[PDB]
Amino acid sequence: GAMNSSNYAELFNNDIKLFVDDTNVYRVTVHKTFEGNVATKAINGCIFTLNPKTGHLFLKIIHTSVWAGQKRLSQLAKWKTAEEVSALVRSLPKEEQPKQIIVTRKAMLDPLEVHMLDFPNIAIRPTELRLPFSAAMSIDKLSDVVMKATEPQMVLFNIYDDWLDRISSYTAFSRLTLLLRALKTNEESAKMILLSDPTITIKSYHLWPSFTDEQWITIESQMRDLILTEYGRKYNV
Amino acid sequence: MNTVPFTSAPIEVTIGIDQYSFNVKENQPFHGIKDIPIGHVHVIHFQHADNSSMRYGYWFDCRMGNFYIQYDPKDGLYKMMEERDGAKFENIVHNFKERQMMVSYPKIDEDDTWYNLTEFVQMDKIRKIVRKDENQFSYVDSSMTTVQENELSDPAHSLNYTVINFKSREAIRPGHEMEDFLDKSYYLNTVMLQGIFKNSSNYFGELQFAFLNAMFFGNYGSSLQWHAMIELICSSATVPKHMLDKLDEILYYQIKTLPEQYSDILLNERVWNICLYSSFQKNSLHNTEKIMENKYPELL
Repeated sequence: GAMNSSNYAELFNNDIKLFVDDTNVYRVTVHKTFEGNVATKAINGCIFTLNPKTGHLFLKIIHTSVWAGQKRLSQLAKWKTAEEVSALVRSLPKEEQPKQIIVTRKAMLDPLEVHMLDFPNIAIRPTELRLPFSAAMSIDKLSDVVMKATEPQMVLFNIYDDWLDRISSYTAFSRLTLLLRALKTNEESAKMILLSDPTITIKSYHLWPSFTDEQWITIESQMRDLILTEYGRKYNV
Repeated sequence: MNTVPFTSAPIEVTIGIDQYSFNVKENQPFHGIKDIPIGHVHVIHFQHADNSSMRYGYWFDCRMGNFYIQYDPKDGLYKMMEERDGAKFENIVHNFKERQMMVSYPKIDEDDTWYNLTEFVQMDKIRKIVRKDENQFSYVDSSMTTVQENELSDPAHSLNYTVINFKSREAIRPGHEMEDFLDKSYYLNTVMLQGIFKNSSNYFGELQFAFLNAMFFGNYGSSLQWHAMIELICSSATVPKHMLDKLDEILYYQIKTLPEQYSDILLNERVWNICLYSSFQKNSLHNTEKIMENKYPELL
Protein backbone atom coordinates (compact mmCIF):
# COMPACT_ATOMS: atom_id res chain seq x y z
CA GLY A 1 0.00 0.00 0.00
CA ALA A 2 0.92 3.67 -0.20
CA MET A 3 3.26 5.41 2.19
CA ASN A 4 1.69 8.31 4.13
CA SER A 5 2.01 10.03 7.51
CA SER A 6 0.43 7.06 9.33
CA ASN A 7 2.96 4.33 8.43
CA TYR A 8 5.93 6.68 8.62
CA ALA A 9 7.95 4.80 11.23
CA GLU A 10 8.01 1.71 8.98
CA LEU A 11 10.92 3.44 7.20
CA PHE A 12 13.19 2.87 10.23
CA ASN A 13 12.46 -0.78 10.98
CA ASN A 14 14.83 -3.56 9.99
CA ASP A 15 13.24 -4.46 6.64
CA ILE A 16 15.56 -3.19 3.91
CA LYS A 17 13.82 -0.60 1.76
CA LEU A 18 14.85 1.98 -0.82
CA PHE A 19 13.37 5.23 -1.98
CA VAL A 20 13.74 5.89 -5.70
CA ASP A 21 13.39 9.43 -7.01
CA ASP A 22 13.55 10.05 -10.79
CA THR A 23 12.97 13.82 -10.89
CA ASN A 24 16.59 14.60 -11.93
CA VAL A 25 17.05 11.75 -14.43
CA TYR A 26 16.18 13.75 -17.55
CA ARG A 27 17.27 17.38 -17.18
CA VAL A 28 17.20 20.03 -19.95
CA THR A 29 17.91 23.66 -20.56
CA VAL A 30 15.42 25.40 -22.87
CA HIS A 31 16.72 27.91 -25.46
CA LYS A 32 15.86 29.62 -28.78
CA THR A 33 17.21 28.45 -32.14
CA PHE A 34 18.69 30.67 -34.86
CA GLU A 35 15.30 30.59 -36.61
CA GLY A 36 13.66 31.56 -33.31
CA ASN A 37 12.15 28.14 -32.46
CA VAL A 38 12.52 26.55 -29.06
CA ALA A 39 14.93 23.67 -28.53
CA THR A 40 16.14 21.73 -25.49
CA LYS A 41 19.67 20.73 -24.55
CA ALA A 42 19.98 17.86 -22.09
CA ILE A 43 22.50 17.95 -19.26
CA ASN A 44 23.74 15.07 -17.14
CA GLY A 45 21.21 13.68 -14.65
CA CYS A 46 21.00 11.15 -11.82
CA ILE A 47 18.78 8.57 -10.17
CA PHE A 48 18.47 9.14 -6.41
CA THR A 49 18.18 5.78 -4.68
CA LEU A 50 18.35 6.05 -0.87
CA ASN A 51 18.13 3.59 2.05
CA PRO A 52 16.44 5.84 4.67
CA LYS A 53 17.56 3.63 7.57
CA THR A 54 21.28 3.53 6.86
CA GLY A 55 21.82 6.66 4.76
CA HIS A 56 23.40 4.68 1.91
CA LEU A 57 22.81 6.57 -1.31
CA PHE A 58 23.29 4.92 -4.72
CA LEU A 59 23.67 7.86 -7.08
CA LYS A 60 23.41 6.50 -10.64
CA ILE A 61 24.66 9.20 -12.98
CA ILE A 62 22.75 9.49 -16.26
CA HIS A 63 24.98 10.73 -19.06
CA THR A 64 23.51 12.77 -21.91
CA SER A 65 24.69 10.13 -24.39
CA VAL A 66 21.83 7.85 -23.26
CA TRP A 67 19.29 10.17 -24.88
CA ALA A 68 21.06 10.30 -28.26
CA GLY A 69 18.68 9.62 -31.11
CA GLN A 70 15.79 8.62 -28.86
CA LYS A 71 12.20 9.94 -28.92
CA ARG A 72 9.69 10.61 -26.12
CA LEU A 73 12.55 11.14 -23.73
CA SER A 74 10.53 12.03 -20.62
CA GLN A 75 8.73 8.69 -21.01
CA LEU A 76 11.99 6.87 -21.76
CA ALA A 77 13.51 8.40 -18.60
CA LYS A 78 11.05 6.43 -16.43
CA TRP A 79 12.02 3.11 -18.10
CA LYS A 80 15.80 3.83 -17.92
CA THR A 81 15.28 4.63 -14.18
CA ALA A 82 13.55 1.28 -13.72
CA GLU A 83 16.21 -0.57 -15.76
CA GLU A 84 18.98 0.97 -13.61
CA VAL A 85 17.19 0.28 -10.29
CA SER A 86 16.59 -3.31 -11.38
CA ALA A 87 20.27 -3.71 -12.28
CA LEU A 88 21.24 -2.28 -8.89
CA VAL A 89 19.11 -4.89 -7.14
CA ARG A 90 20.57 -7.68 -9.28
CA SER A 91 24.08 -6.49 -8.39
CA LEU A 92 23.44 -6.68 -4.63
CA PRO A 93 23.97 -9.86 -2.62
CA LYS A 94 20.70 -11.59 -1.77
CA GLU A 95 20.73 -10.56 1.88
CA GLU A 96 21.21 -6.90 0.82
CA GLN A 97 18.37 -6.72 -1.70
CA PRO A 98 15.42 -4.62 -0.52
CA LYS A 99 12.05 -6.04 0.43
CA GLN A 100 10.34 -2.81 -0.64
CA ILE A 101 11.08 -0.07 -3.13
CA ILE A 102 9.11 3.15 -2.65
CA VAL A 103 8.91 5.45 -5.69
CA THR A 104 8.41 9.12 -5.07
CA ARG A 105 6.37 9.56 -8.22
CA LYS A 106 3.49 7.26 -9.15
CA ALA A 107 4.43 7.28 -12.82
CA MET A 108 7.37 5.03 -11.92
CA LEU A 109 5.18 2.17 -10.66
CA ASP A 110 4.49 0.42 -13.95
CA PRO A 111 8.04 0.70 -15.36
CA LEU A 112 9.62 -0.51 -12.13
CA GLU A 113 7.04 -3.27 -11.68
CA VAL A 114 7.73 -4.52 -15.22
CA HIS A 115 11.51 -4.33 -14.68
CA MET A 116 11.23 -6.14 -11.34
CA LEU A 117 9.19 -9.06 -12.70
CA ASP A 118 12.10 -11.35 -11.77
CA PHE A 119 11.71 -10.30 -8.10
CA PRO A 120 8.07 -11.02 -7.26
CA ASN A 121 8.76 -10.77 -3.51
CA ILE A 122 10.01 -7.15 -3.75
CA ALA A 123 7.05 -4.83 -3.22
CA ILE A 124 6.86 -1.69 -5.37
CA ARG A 125 4.98 1.03 -3.45
CA PRO A 126 3.88 4.60 -4.11
CA THR A 127 3.84 7.32 -1.50
CA GLU A 128 1.46 10.13 -0.56
CA LEU A 129 4.29 12.12 1.10
CA ARG A 130 5.64 15.16 -0.78
CA LEU A 131 9.29 14.34 -0.34
CA PRO A 132 11.95 16.95 -1.34
CA PHE A 133 14.49 14.70 -3.01
CA SER A 134 14.46 16.76 -6.23
CA ALA A 135 16.63 19.19 -4.33
CA ALA A 136 19.40 16.63 -4.23
CA MET A 137 21.21 18.65 -6.96
CA SER A 138 21.34 21.56 -4.48
CA ILE A 139 23.94 19.57 -2.49
CA ASP A 140 27.16 20.89 -4.03
CA LYS A 141 29.14 17.64 -4.04
CA LEU A 142 26.31 15.69 -5.69
CA SER A 143 25.77 18.35 -8.38
CA ASP A 144 29.52 18.45 -9.01
CA VAL A 145 29.97 14.72 -9.60
CA VAL A 146 26.94 14.53 -11.86
CA MET A 147 27.96 17.51 -14.00
CA LYS A 148 31.59 16.36 -14.38
CA ALA A 149 30.78 12.79 -15.47
CA THR A 150 31.93 11.72 -18.96
CA GLU A 151 30.38 8.24 -18.90
CA PRO A 152 27.61 6.44 -17.01
CA GLN A 153 28.77 5.99 -13.44
CA MET A 154 27.53 4.91 -10.00
CA VAL A 155 28.79 6.97 -7.05
CA LEU A 156 28.11 5.89 -3.47
CA PHE A 157 27.62 8.26 -0.54
CA ASN A 158 26.21 8.22 2.96
CA ILE A 159 23.76 11.09 2.80
CA TYR A 160 23.80 11.28 6.63
CA ASP A 161 27.59 11.76 6.96
CA ASP A 162 28.35 10.41 10.47
CA TRP A 163 25.11 11.59 12.15
CA LEU A 164 24.02 8.04 13.02
CA ASP A 165 27.00 7.81 15.43
CA ARG A 166 24.91 10.17 17.61
CA ILE A 167 21.25 10.18 16.46
CA SER A 168 18.68 7.65 15.30
CA SER A 169 17.58 6.92 11.73
CA TYR A 170 14.29 8.67 12.38
CA THR A 171 15.99 11.84 13.52
CA ALA A 172 18.53 11.65 10.70
CA PHE A 173 15.83 11.38 8.03
CA SER A 174 13.87 14.29 9.57
CA ARG A 175 17.03 16.40 9.45
CA LEU A 176 17.74 15.36 5.84
CA THR A 177 14.23 16.12 4.64
CA LEU A 178 14.18 19.42 6.49
CA LEU A 179 17.47 20.56 4.92
CA LEU A 180 16.28 19.52 1.46
CA ARG A 181 12.84 21.06 1.95
CA ALA A 182 14.62 24.35 2.71
CA LEU A 183 17.00 24.01 -0.21
CA LYS A 184 13.99 23.45 -2.46
CA THR A 185 11.96 26.46 -1.25
CA ASN A 186 14.85 28.95 -1.30
CA GLU A 187 18.21 27.52 -2.33
CA GLU A 188 20.13 30.78 -1.79
CA SER A 189 19.04 31.42 1.78
CA ALA A 190 19.31 27.71 2.63
CA LYS A 191 22.89 27.64 1.43
CA MET A 192 23.72 30.92 3.16
CA ILE A 193 22.57 29.38 6.44
CA LEU A 194 24.69 26.27 5.97
CA LEU A 195 27.88 28.10 5.07
CA SER A 196 27.82 31.52 6.77
CA ASP A 197 30.38 30.55 9.39
CA PRO A 198 33.69 29.77 7.64
CA THR A 199 35.03 27.94 10.70
CA ILE A 200 32.68 24.97 10.31
CA THR A 201 33.99 22.89 7.46
CA ILE A 202 32.83 19.93 5.38
CA LYS A 203 35.05 16.89 5.66
CA SER A 204 36.43 15.58 2.38
CA TYR A 205 34.29 12.44 2.86
CA HIS A 206 31.11 14.26 3.92
CA LEU A 207 28.34 16.21 2.27
CA TRP A 208 27.33 18.63 5.09
CA PRO A 209 29.25 20.73 7.64
CA SER A 210 30.67 19.24 10.80
CA PHE A 211 28.21 20.98 13.13
CA THR A 212 28.21 20.21 16.85
CA ASP A 213 24.97 19.03 18.44
CA GLU A 214 24.12 22.53 19.66
CA GLN A 215 24.94 24.04 16.28
CA TRP A 216 22.65 21.54 14.56
CA ILE A 217 19.88 22.82 16.82
CA THR A 218 20.46 26.38 15.63
CA ILE A 219 20.67 25.20 12.01
CA GLU A 220 17.42 23.26 12.22
CA SER A 221 15.70 26.30 13.77
CA GLN A 222 17.04 28.58 11.03
CA MET A 223 15.85 26.15 8.34
CA ARG A 224 12.38 25.95 9.93
CA ASP A 225 12.07 29.74 10.02
CA LEU A 226 13.10 29.89 6.34
CA ILE A 227 10.40 27.48 5.26
CA LEU A 228 7.55 29.21 7.09
CA THR A 229 8.54 32.65 5.79
CA GLU A 230 8.52 31.41 2.21
CA TYR A 231 5.04 29.98 2.78
CA GLY A 232 3.57 33.33 3.86
CA ARG A 233 5.18 34.95 0.82
CA LYS A 234 3.81 32.28 -1.55
CA TYR A 235 0.24 32.57 -0.25
CA ASN A 236 -0.06 36.03 1.34
CA VAL A 237 -0.91 34.78 4.86
CA MET B 1 -34.98 -27.06 -37.10
CA ASN B 2 -34.49 -28.69 -33.68
CA THR B 3 -36.40 -28.94 -30.42
CA VAL B 4 -35.60 -28.80 -26.71
CA PRO B 5 -38.64 -30.09 -24.77
CA PHE B 6 -39.38 -29.44 -21.10
CA THR B 7 -40.80 -32.14 -18.82
CA SER B 8 -42.77 -29.51 -16.87
CA ALA B 9 -42.59 -26.00 -15.43
CA PRO B 10 -43.18 -26.37 -11.67
CA ILE B 11 -41.85 -22.93 -10.54
CA GLU B 12 -42.41 -19.43 -11.91
CA VAL B 13 -39.34 -18.63 -14.01
CA THR B 14 -38.19 -16.32 -16.79
CA ILE B 15 -36.75 -18.53 -19.53
CA GLY B 16 -34.34 -17.21 -22.12
CA ILE B 17 -33.22 -18.80 -25.38
CA ASP B 18 -30.37 -16.85 -26.99
CA GLN B 19 -31.32 -13.19 -27.01
CA TYR B 20 -35.10 -13.96 -26.59
CA SER B 21 -37.06 -14.62 -23.40
CA PHE B 22 -40.47 -15.61 -21.97
CA ASN B 23 -42.25 -15.43 -18.60
CA VAL B 24 -43.62 -18.83 -17.49
CA LYS B 25 -45.99 -19.18 -14.52
CA GLU B 26 -45.88 -21.79 -11.78
CA ASN B 27 -47.20 -25.08 -13.19
CA GLN B 28 -48.11 -23.44 -16.46
CA PRO B 29 -48.24 -26.12 -19.16
CA PHE B 30 -44.95 -25.23 -20.92
CA HIS B 31 -43.14 -28.04 -22.71
CA GLY B 32 -40.32 -26.66 -24.77
CA ILE B 33 -38.86 -24.49 -27.48
CA LYS B 34 -39.05 -25.57 -31.10
CA ASP B 35 -37.67 -24.42 -34.47
CA ILE B 36 -34.25 -23.69 -32.98
CA PRO B 37 -31.92 -22.84 -35.89
CA ILE B 38 -29.42 -25.60 -36.51
CA GLY B 39 -25.85 -24.53 -37.24
CA HIS B 40 -24.91 -22.32 -34.25
CA VAL B 41 -24.40 -22.80 -30.54
CA HIS B 42 -27.30 -21.77 -28.32
CA VAL B 43 -27.95 -20.96 -24.66
CA ILE B 44 -31.08 -21.58 -22.61
CA HIS B 45 -31.11 -19.73 -19.29
CA PHE B 46 -33.27 -19.17 -16.28
CA GLN B 47 -34.13 -16.69 -13.56
CA HIS B 48 -36.64 -17.76 -10.94
CA ALA B 49 -39.39 -15.37 -10.05
CA ASP B 50 -38.41 -15.74 -6.40
CA ASN B 51 -34.63 -15.30 -6.72
CA SER B 52 -33.60 -12.55 -9.09
CA SER B 53 -30.13 -13.52 -8.02
CA MET B 54 -28.35 -16.42 -9.71
CA ARG B 55 -29.20 -16.32 -13.37
CA TYR B 56 -28.10 -19.71 -14.75
CA GLY B 57 -28.20 -21.55 -18.09
CA TYR B 58 -26.80 -24.17 -20.47
CA TRP B 59 -24.79 -23.82 -23.68
CA PHE B 60 -25.59 -26.50 -26.26
CA ASP B 61 -25.53 -27.49 -29.91
CA CYS B 62 -28.42 -29.61 -31.20
CA ARG B 63 -26.20 -31.47 -33.66
CA MET B 64 -24.41 -33.04 -30.70
CA GLY B 65 -27.49 -34.78 -29.29
CA ASN B 66 -31.08 -34.64 -28.14
CA PHE B 67 -31.41 -32.41 -25.06
CA TYR B 68 -34.31 -31.51 -22.74
CA ILE B 69 -35.08 -29.59 -19.51
CA GLN B 70 -36.45 -31.02 -16.25
CA TYR B 71 -37.00 -29.28 -12.92
CA ASP B 72 -35.16 -30.92 -10.03
CA PRO B 73 -37.01 -30.23 -6.76
CA LYS B 74 -34.07 -31.44 -4.60
CA ASP B 75 -31.49 -29.07 -6.12
CA GLY B 76 -34.13 -26.48 -6.97
CA LEU B 77 -33.34 -25.64 -10.56
CA TYR B 78 -34.10 -26.49 -14.16
CA LYS B 79 -31.54 -29.02 -15.31
CA MET B 80 -30.55 -29.87 -18.88
CA MET B 81 -30.22 -33.56 -19.73
CA GLU B 82 -29.53 -35.82 -22.70
CA GLU B 83 -32.00 -38.47 -23.89
CA ARG B 84 -30.10 -41.29 -25.59
CA ASP B 85 -33.28 -43.05 -26.78
CA GLY B 86 -33.70 -41.55 -30.23
CA ALA B 87 -37.21 -42.83 -30.89
CA LYS B 88 -38.40 -42.08 -27.35
CA PHE B 89 -37.27 -38.47 -27.87
CA GLU B 90 -38.90 -37.82 -31.25
CA ASN B 91 -41.97 -39.36 -29.62
CA ILE B 92 -42.10 -36.84 -26.77
CA VAL B 93 -41.27 -34.00 -29.18
CA HIS B 94 -43.97 -34.95 -31.68
CA ASN B 95 -46.70 -35.37 -29.03
CA PHE B 96 -45.92 -32.00 -27.41
CA LYS B 97 -46.04 -30.22 -30.79
CA GLU B 98 -49.32 -31.98 -31.62
CA ARG B 99 -50.61 -30.54 -28.35
CA GLN B 100 -48.98 -27.17 -29.23
CA MET B 101 -47.36 -26.64 -25.83
CA MET B 102 -44.10 -25.29 -27.29
CA VAL B 103 -42.89 -21.82 -28.16
CA SER B 104 -41.19 -21.26 -31.50
CA TYR B 105 -37.67 -19.89 -31.53
CA PRO B 106 -38.76 -16.41 -32.64
CA LYS B 107 -36.27 -15.45 -35.34
CA ILE B 108 -36.89 -12.66 -37.81
CA ASP B 109 -35.50 -13.67 -41.17
CA GLU B 110 -33.74 -10.33 -41.71
CA ASP B 111 -31.93 -10.77 -38.39
CA ASP B 112 -28.32 -11.99 -38.33
CA THR B 113 -27.95 -10.88 -34.70
CA TRP B 114 -27.38 -14.32 -33.20
CA TYR B 115 -25.06 -15.32 -36.02
CA ASN B 116 -23.00 -12.20 -35.50
CA LEU B 117 -22.73 -12.69 -31.70
CA THR B 118 -21.67 -16.32 -32.12
CA GLU B 119 -19.71 -16.38 -35.43
CA PHE B 120 -16.57 -17.92 -33.87
CA VAL B 121 -18.04 -19.74 -30.87
CA GLN B 122 -17.74 -23.53 -31.16
CA MET B 123 -19.05 -26.11 -28.66
CA ASP B 124 -15.73 -27.95 -28.43
CA LYS B 125 -13.98 -24.85 -27.12
CA ILE B 126 -16.80 -24.03 -24.70
CA ARG B 127 -16.37 -27.47 -23.13
CA LYS B 128 -12.67 -26.74 -22.48
CA ILE B 129 -13.50 -23.52 -20.63
CA VAL B 130 -16.34 -25.22 -18.71
CA ARG B 131 -14.79 -28.63 -18.13
CA LYS B 132 -17.41 -31.26 -17.31
CA ASP B 133 -16.83 -33.95 -19.84
CA GLU B 134 -19.72 -36.28 -18.93
CA ASN B 135 -22.16 -33.81 -20.52
CA GLN B 136 -22.25 -32.48 -24.09
CA PHE B 137 -23.78 -29.19 -22.89
CA SER B 138 -22.23 -26.64 -20.52
CA TYR B 139 -23.67 -25.03 -17.35
CA VAL B 140 -22.81 -21.41 -16.45
CA ASP B 141 -24.14 -19.06 -13.78
CA SER B 142 -23.83 -15.59 -12.28
CA SER B 143 -21.52 -16.63 -9.47
CA MET B 144 -18.92 -18.85 -11.16
CA THR B 145 -15.38 -17.47 -10.92
CA THR B 146 -12.54 -17.73 -13.44
CA VAL B 147 -9.14 -19.41 -13.15
CA GLN B 148 -7.40 -16.02 -13.02
CA GLU B 149 -9.83 -14.81 -10.34
CA ASN B 150 -9.05 -18.00 -8.34
CA GLU B 151 -5.27 -17.35 -8.29
CA LEU B 152 -5.81 -13.95 -6.62
CA SER B 153 -11.51 -21.77 -4.82
CA ASP B 154 -13.28 -24.92 -6.17
CA PRO B 155 -11.73 -25.61 -9.62
CA ALA B 156 -14.47 -28.02 -10.81
CA HIS B 157 -16.78 -25.00 -11.09
CA SER B 158 -14.14 -22.79 -12.79
CA LEU B 159 -14.33 -20.79 -16.02
CA ASN B 160 -10.97 -21.82 -17.49
CA TYR B 161 -10.54 -18.80 -19.72
CA THR B 162 -7.06 -18.16 -21.06
CA VAL B 163 -5.12 -16.08 -18.56
CA ILE B 164 -4.02 -12.68 -19.90
CA ASN B 165 -1.92 -10.42 -17.67
CA PHE B 166 -0.06 -7.40 -19.05
CA LYS B 167 2.50 -7.36 -16.20
CA SER B 168 3.79 -10.94 -16.42
CA ARG B 169 6.87 -12.65 -17.69
CA GLU B 170 4.74 -14.22 -20.43
CA ALA B 171 3.75 -10.75 -21.68
CA ILE B 172 7.21 -9.18 -21.40
CA ARG B 173 10.37 -10.41 -23.11
CA PRO B 174 13.56 -9.83 -21.06
CA GLY B 175 15.35 -6.87 -22.61
CA HIS B 176 12.18 -5.63 -24.35
CA GLU B 177 10.49 -4.46 -21.11
CA MET B 178 9.48 -1.01 -22.32
CA GLU B 179 8.89 -2.05 -25.92
CA ASP B 180 6.59 -4.97 -25.07
CA PHE B 181 4.67 -3.11 -22.35
CA LEU B 182 3.87 -0.17 -24.60
CA ASP B 183 3.22 -2.25 -27.78
CA LYS B 184 1.75 -5.64 -26.94
CA SER B 185 2.14 -6.98 -30.52
CA TYR B 186 4.58 -9.65 -29.34
CA TYR B 187 2.23 -10.89 -26.64
CA LEU B 188 -0.72 -10.93 -29.05
CA ASN B 189 0.75 -12.43 -32.19
CA THR B 190 3.51 -14.78 -30.99
CA VAL B 191 2.38 -15.81 -27.52
CA MET B 192 -1.38 -15.76 -27.81
CA LEU B 193 -2.36 -16.10 -31.49
CA GLN B 194 0.41 -18.39 -32.78
CA GLY B 195 1.22 -20.00 -29.43
CA ILE B 196 -1.99 -20.62 -27.46
CA PHE B 197 -5.02 -19.95 -29.65
CA LYS B 198 -3.37 -21.12 -32.90
CA ASN B 199 -5.59 -18.77 -34.95
CA SER B 200 -7.75 -15.66 -34.65
CA SER B 201 -11.03 -17.52 -34.90
CA ASN B 202 -10.48 -19.37 -31.62
CA TYR B 203 -9.40 -16.06 -30.08
CA PHE B 204 -12.53 -14.36 -31.31
CA GLY B 205 -14.59 -17.35 -30.15
CA GLU B 206 -13.39 -16.99 -26.54
CA LEU B 207 -13.94 -13.21 -26.68
CA GLN B 208 -17.50 -13.67 -27.86
CA PHE B 209 -18.21 -16.42 -25.34
CA ALA B 210 -16.94 -14.21 -22.52
CA PHE B 211 -19.19 -11.35 -23.61
CA LEU B 212 -22.29 -13.55 -23.78
CA ASN B 213 -21.64 -14.97 -20.33
CA ALA B 214 -21.24 -11.44 -18.97
CA MET B 215 -24.39 -10.39 -20.74
CA PHE B 216 -26.74 -13.27 -19.99
CA PHE B 217 -25.56 -14.05 -16.45
CA GLY B 218 -23.82 -10.91 -15.25
CA ASN B 219 -20.77 -13.07 -14.74
CA TYR B 220 -18.24 -10.54 -13.50
CA GLY B 221 -15.11 -12.52 -14.42
CA SER B 222 -16.34 -13.03 -17.94
CA SER B 223 -16.70 -9.28 -18.35
CA LEU B 224 -13.08 -8.89 -17.19
CA GLN B 225 -11.93 -11.50 -19.71
CA TRP B 226 -13.85 -9.89 -22.59
CA HIS B 227 -12.26 -6.52 -21.83
CA ALA B 228 -8.80 -7.99 -21.45
CA MET B 229 -8.99 -9.60 -24.91
CA ILE B 230 -10.19 -6.38 -26.51
CA GLU B 231 -7.43 -4.37 -24.82
CA LEU B 232 -4.74 -6.80 -25.92
CA ILE B 233 -5.70 -6.23 -29.57
CA CYS B 234 -6.15 -2.45 -29.36
CA SER B 235 -2.85 -2.10 -27.49
CA SER B 236 -0.92 -3.86 -30.30
CA ALA B 237 0.62 -1.73 -33.03
CA THR B 238 0.73 -4.61 -35.49
CA VAL B 239 -2.48 -6.56 -36.03
CA PRO B 240 -3.51 -8.46 -39.19
CA LYS B 241 -5.91 -6.31 -41.19
CA HIS B 242 -8.54 -9.05 -41.29
CA MET B 243 -8.60 -9.20 -37.49
CA LEU B 244 -9.19 -5.45 -37.12
CA ASP B 245 -12.02 -5.38 -39.60
CA LYS B 246 -13.66 -8.40 -37.99
CA LEU B 247 -13.18 -7.04 -34.45
CA ASP B 248 -15.10 -3.89 -35.40
CA GLU B 249 -18.01 -6.07 -36.59
CA ILE B 250 -17.87 -8.32 -33.50
CA LEU B 251 -17.92 -5.45 -31.01
CA TYR B 252 -20.58 -3.57 -32.96
CA TYR B 253 -23.12 -6.32 -32.51
CA GLN B 254 -22.12 -6.84 -28.86
CA ILE B 255 -22.65 -3.16 -28.10
CA LYS B 256 -25.83 -3.17 -30.17
CA THR B 257 -27.27 -6.11 -28.23
CA LEU B 258 -26.37 -5.06 -24.65
CA PRO B 259 -29.33 -3.92 -22.54
CA GLU B 260 -29.24 -0.14 -22.22
CA GLN B 261 -29.74 -0.18 -18.45
CA TYR B 262 -26.61 -2.34 -17.85
CA SER B 263 -23.95 -0.22 -19.57
CA ASP B 264 -22.64 0.81 -16.12
CA ILE B 265 -21.23 -2.51 -14.83
CA LEU B 266 -20.69 -4.26 -18.15
CA LEU B 267 -18.56 -1.55 -19.83
CA ASN B 268 -15.18 -0.68 -18.34
CA GLU B 269 -14.65 3.05 -18.84
CA ARG B 270 -10.85 2.91 -19.07
CA VAL B 271 -10.58 0.11 -21.59
CA TRP B 272 -13.16 1.64 -23.93
CA ASN B 273 -11.75 5.17 -23.82
CA ILE B 274 -8.26 3.75 -24.36
CA CYS B 275 -9.27 1.47 -27.24
CA LEU B 276 -11.41 4.01 -29.10
CA TYR B 277 -9.34 7.16 -28.54
CA SER B 278 -5.79 6.39 -27.28
CA SER B 279 -4.74 3.00 -28.62
CA PHE B 280 -2.83 2.16 -31.77
CA GLN B 281 -6.17 0.99 -33.17
CA LYS B 282 -8.19 4.11 -32.25
CA ASN B 283 -8.95 4.54 -35.97
CA SER B 284 -9.79 0.92 -36.82
CA LEU B 285 -13.17 0.61 -35.07
CA HIS B 286 -15.34 3.07 -36.95
CA ASN B 287 -18.59 1.16 -36.59
CA THR B 288 -17.93 0.29 -32.92
CA GLU B 289 -17.00 3.94 -32.26
CA LYS B 290 -20.12 5.37 -33.98
CA ILE B 291 -22.49 3.17 -32.01
CA MET B 292 -20.71 3.74 -28.66
CA GLU B 293 -20.95 7.54 -29.11
CA ASN B 294 -24.61 7.69 -30.29
CA LYS B 295 -25.82 5.30 -27.55
CA TYR B 296 -23.51 5.73 -24.51
CA PRO B 297 -21.81 9.14 -24.86
CA GLU B 298 -21.79 9.45 -21.06
CA LEU B 299 -19.31 6.64 -20.47
CA LEU B 300 -16.93 8.52 -22.75
